[PDB]
Amino acid sequence: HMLDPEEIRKRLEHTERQFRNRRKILIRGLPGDVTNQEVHDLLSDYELKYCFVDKYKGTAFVTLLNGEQAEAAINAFHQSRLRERELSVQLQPTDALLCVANLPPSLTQQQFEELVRPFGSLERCFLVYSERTGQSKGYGFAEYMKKDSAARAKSDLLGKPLGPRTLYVHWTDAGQLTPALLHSRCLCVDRLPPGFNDVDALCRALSAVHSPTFCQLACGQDGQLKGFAVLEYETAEMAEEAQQQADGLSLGGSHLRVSFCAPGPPGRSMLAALIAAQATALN
Amino acid sequence: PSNQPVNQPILAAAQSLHREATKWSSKGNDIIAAAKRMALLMAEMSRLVRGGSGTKRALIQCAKDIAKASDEVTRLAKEVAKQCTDKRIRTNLLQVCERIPTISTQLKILSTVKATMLGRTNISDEESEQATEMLVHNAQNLMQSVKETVREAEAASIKIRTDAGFTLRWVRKTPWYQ
Repeated sequence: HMLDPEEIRKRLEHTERQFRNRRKILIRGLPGDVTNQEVHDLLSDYELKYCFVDKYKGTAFVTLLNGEQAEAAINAFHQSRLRERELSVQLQPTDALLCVANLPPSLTQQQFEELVRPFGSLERCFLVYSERTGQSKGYGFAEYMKKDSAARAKSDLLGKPLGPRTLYVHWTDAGQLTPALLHSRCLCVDRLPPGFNDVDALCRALSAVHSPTFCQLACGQDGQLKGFAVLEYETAEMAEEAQQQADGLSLGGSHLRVSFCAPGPPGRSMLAALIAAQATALN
Repeated sequence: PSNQPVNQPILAAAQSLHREATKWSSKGNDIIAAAKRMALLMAEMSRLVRGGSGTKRALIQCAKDIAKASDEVTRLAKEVAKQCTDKRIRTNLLQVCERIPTISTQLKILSTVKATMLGRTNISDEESEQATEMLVHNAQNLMQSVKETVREAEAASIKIRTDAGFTLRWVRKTPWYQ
């Protein structure tokens, strides 16, 4: 059921506002005798929510009101001079960002907030949608105020059943993300026929629009099937197009379920990680 | 080596709770851990009610152990309900778990009744059989209430307040793919 242009724009804008809500900066290169006041004076045009100045290291950890203030402070003071010291002003390299994948595609942004909110205060929380249809890609990102919150979330969500799905959780480097890199190049195929042993017929079926660069069945050290397959396509547009025609397609008397993987890793890394997660949980 | 005679209805009720609880990991879920002990205790009860050496004292203690594990399931379910933002789930959870202490008190009383009969020889077969039936009905009610609590606590896990206090972990012990 196709979404009206107003709903598509509403979803994509919410995801864009959420993705851009990075308001924590890190200042390095401060003079040895710097004071808290000097840092407050430097950033007097902005509203400081938090400011810790480490006098022993020449660094400051500052939380500004929003992402717009953070970018403005960065542009204004990155590589500027403070009493002849060159300053580095960059987004804080926090480690509290998770990708929650294999979500039901019907799961709403509100339901995704309800799922990830009990573990702590959220800095960023958004589903990733198709730019063309506005439909959810079945994965989202949650960034907490604290790393301990994200660890607690990953522990409770990794291998959690939600509808006809088992969620996957992957720690993501906030620094490695861009709006383009939010769109996954990997697909996950499950609902294979029982005792499926024809990988070639699977890669061909999944080659109907675009040819995958990677296509392997998941299997343990003893070679036995783990229940799924991982595929990789050259681009995000190619993976999205392949997923659209292949999802629900009949193969060997079974209607395949084709989903998106967490957007970061290549096929080989994704396949090993998904096998590892399931094995750890079963044993 | 020697397959002990059991009460099949109390064993089937125990096995049904065990099936339900082993769908989940016990790590970060003390309800699941307690539910798993209740099932193995209820499986011991299916052997105890058939009589034998020292079964009087054993049956009384087994119902006390089941009641202690029940108390824990109820304590934990009330901690989950206190963090739940959905009125319907919160109400179901509190309703479905407040009956558990009542059923376990009746199980301790019904265990003592049957235990006192195992220790005697002047009790009629009809009386002995109905004392077992009462334990059967109680055990079925208790295993059902614990399955219901486990289902409502799990349904609540996605309806918890922001930055909550107490939460339970719901991670499957069954294959992840379809």
